[PDB]
Amino acid sequence: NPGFVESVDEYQFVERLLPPTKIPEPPKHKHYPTPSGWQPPRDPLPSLPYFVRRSRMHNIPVYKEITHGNRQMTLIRKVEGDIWALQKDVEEFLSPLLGKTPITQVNEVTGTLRIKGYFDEQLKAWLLEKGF
Amino acid sequence: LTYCSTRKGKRKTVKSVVHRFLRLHSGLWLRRKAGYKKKLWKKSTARKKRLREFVFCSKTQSKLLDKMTTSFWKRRNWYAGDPYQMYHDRTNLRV
Amino acid sequence: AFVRLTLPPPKVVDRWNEKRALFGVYDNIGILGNFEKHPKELIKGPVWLRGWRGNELQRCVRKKKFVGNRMFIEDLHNLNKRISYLYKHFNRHGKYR
Amino acid sequence: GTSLDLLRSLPRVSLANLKPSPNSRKRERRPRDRRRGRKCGRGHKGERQRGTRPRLGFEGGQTPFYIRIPKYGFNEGHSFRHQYQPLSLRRLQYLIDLGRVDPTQPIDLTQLVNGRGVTIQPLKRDYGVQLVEEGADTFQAKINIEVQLASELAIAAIEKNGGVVTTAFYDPRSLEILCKPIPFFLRGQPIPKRMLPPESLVPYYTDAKNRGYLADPAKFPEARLELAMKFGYVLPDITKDELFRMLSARKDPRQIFFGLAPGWVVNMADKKILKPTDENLLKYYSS
Amino acid sequence: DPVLRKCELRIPVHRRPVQAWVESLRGFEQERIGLAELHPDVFATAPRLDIVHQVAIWQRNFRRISYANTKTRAEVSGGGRKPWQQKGSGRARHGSIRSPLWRGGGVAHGPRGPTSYYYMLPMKVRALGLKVALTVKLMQDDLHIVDSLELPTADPQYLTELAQYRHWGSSVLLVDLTHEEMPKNVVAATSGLNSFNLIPAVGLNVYSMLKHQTLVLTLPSVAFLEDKLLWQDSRYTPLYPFRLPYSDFP
Ligand SMILES: [Mg+2]
Ligand SMILES: [Mg+2]
Ligand SMILES: [Mg+2]
Ligand SMILES: [Mg+2]
Ligand SMILES: [Mg+2]
Ligand SMILES: [Mg+2]
Repeated sequence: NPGFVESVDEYQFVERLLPPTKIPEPPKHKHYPTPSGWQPPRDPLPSLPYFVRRSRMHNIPVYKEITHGNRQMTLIRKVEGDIWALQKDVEEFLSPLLGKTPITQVNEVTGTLRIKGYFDEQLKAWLLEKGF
Repeated sequence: LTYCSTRKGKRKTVKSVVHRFLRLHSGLWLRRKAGYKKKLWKKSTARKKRLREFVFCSKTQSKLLDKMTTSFWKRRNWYAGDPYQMYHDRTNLRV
Repeated sequence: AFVRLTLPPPKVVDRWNEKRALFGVYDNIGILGNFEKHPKELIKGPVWLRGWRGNELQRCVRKKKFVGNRMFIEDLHNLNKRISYLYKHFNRHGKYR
Repeated sequence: GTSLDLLRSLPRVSLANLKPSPNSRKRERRPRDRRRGRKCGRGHKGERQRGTRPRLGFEGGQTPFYIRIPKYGFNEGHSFRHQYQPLSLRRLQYLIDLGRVDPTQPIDLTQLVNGRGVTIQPLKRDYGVQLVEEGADTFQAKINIEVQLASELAIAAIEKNGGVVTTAFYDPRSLEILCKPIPFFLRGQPIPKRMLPPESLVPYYTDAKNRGYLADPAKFPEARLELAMKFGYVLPDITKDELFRMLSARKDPRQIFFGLAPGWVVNMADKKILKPTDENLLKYYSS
Repeated sequence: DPVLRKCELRIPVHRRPVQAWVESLRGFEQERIGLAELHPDVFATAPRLDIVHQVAIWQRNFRRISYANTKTRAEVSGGGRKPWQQKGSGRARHGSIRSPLWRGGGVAHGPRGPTSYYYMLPMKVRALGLKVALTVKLMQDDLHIVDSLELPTADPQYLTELAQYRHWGSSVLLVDLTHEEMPKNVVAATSGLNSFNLIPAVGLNVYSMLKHQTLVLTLPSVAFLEDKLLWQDSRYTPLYPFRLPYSDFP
């Protein structure tokens, strides 16, 4: 007589352990903003010339960066359409705060916009209002 | 030091540094004061107090100590109950 | 200096022979094939440097590990002498310390 | 957009038209010409031009700086100190909101790892996760969570919302299996047992106030109430809750996975599980 | 009966799809038989030629091994003794007849041994390059979507004339879903042609697309290519090699 007994019932627990390969889509909530602070893109989409897409994690793509140890910058990354129109809006939105027109760089090949100085929080809130 | 070792082809750490200094993740290095256990009977009370302290290192000394150690000694360590937990970061530094 | 007094015979190259026509095929075996094979496994060459790269000292030491025990006496004597020369150059000589 | 319209006008793209991104490659300089030749940047005749200057750290004969400083044990025993990754309540709340962790079922290291919420390095002496109080004020979820270590304020936050938190210990061998279970099953070996805490860690895990997994269950009710009094909330009763069974689920102190016992073999190829029938084997695993 | 195809995967709301004419090869004049939709994220990516440069060079260089070699002064035959004594002779000082200065001596800085040029580009970067190449062919009107590769006759001449008829290029690359099931008629006709090449879908690469003027894709392969490339977007990093079992991945 063999020393092993085989059962198929308990395999359900093994199925739980398997890991996923795809990022799950966020679940619908009754009330927004979500307790952490996350808010989904609004519907219908905005009608502006430029569209800003979200990252694979479903967040607004705005990043703080530094170089040389003393040069502080902020970056808006996934822009589609007319990048130049977005530059004009950002200059108007940020100009009153600084007291001067902000210094910016436009990369047409990569579709990104770079600004001198840290303005990530204001830009994140600003983009949510437009509903991207 | 050894830039390229025979068996693995890597740089090697100088172990006499590891036995004398502590590196904070921001980039600072800590040391003791030379002579802090020698001939205490002939040293004043103010002199002895200065010797007991932990002291930082200069820019050129920090640069040299970085070359003489490998990356493993420069990582993030999460020790429960660490007594240096609050000194691994910098605050309100314009530079 | 002295130069040729006649033109060398012409060179004719066929750009659509089998080797040239099908260059690159299966370089995406992993991404388009569910990742059963890594593209590095498609490489042909010496056993000790398939899917690997290094400087000359690293290459010498790696060759000894893989096939050192199957080598001829005189070839092995030269390989060992090359290693020690490269060791002293890379660890004791140079502009930068 | 308009850019793709340009391609239609321009000539065909081919192997004769390629160009790199501008400034992606620097120029390498050889010593042939007058600017970079002759002395070739090494200076006048001396030790340094010939290539035999002394080693790094040598100061010309005086006792060097890195050797005249006394030895002190800043790093003594570093390779044997235990490490715990931090998980904050801000991060945990963020993960539940986006659906990358399922709050309906119990939460352990395997589920946290599977959602990329935490990265665990067993070979670098990681032994598990510790809950961190940051973000407590805005935590608004009901869950069942197991962690290796926990703090006073972190435990309060979880329970105030009607949840259970407990602290459990895993040994180095078990931890590696827990984080990456599938590769272990491919080996073909039986599931091993879980070792008990080392001597120094027994007091921590047998204390009710820490919510230990070896503490007396009778003493838990007293401890939970004192937190409610101290932090000014009303201790909820979870037995009334519909999901009492889920919140109360706990694994045996010698078990790694919820529904599997030590000594079993997982045959993933054809979806079967094998159990030994030997008394000596069964007694060994059950002990 | 028009052949109308829709993308299985979800197109982003803000992006309109793109289309191409479905065709068949059964006759000289069956140019248009259907209309098809192609995922914008594959066939309408930004026109990045710098990335195309990178992937083409990676393919050519990661295989390279050079077998050039030279002897140093240590490995040349002879040379042990000091030729003459330092003083008295009136010649230049010398210590071996095999130094680099001498005729027949060793080489000071020459190629050394078999050398490899191996490196790997990140997987996402290599996947992106394939999308950009497919976009370029469509926008320049060099791509032809076809329902199937079935042919009326196996004569090689027929295929060549068909390419002339429809204003194709001198070199054509033909893609089919799988190697084993490729139609018999196509195999016989292509095998005798230098410039018309037949490969399976899994063999598609950036380098061959640049070399061949016009690309031909069967419809089943279009769905095949769309699935793999779009997966690279919206995925996690790997916990362990993807060939190992995963919850939802083949
Ligand atoms: Mg050079
Ligand atoms: Mg880590
Ligand atoms: Mg000799
Ligand atoms: Mg002699
Ligand atoms: Mg000599
Ligand atoms: Mg020769």
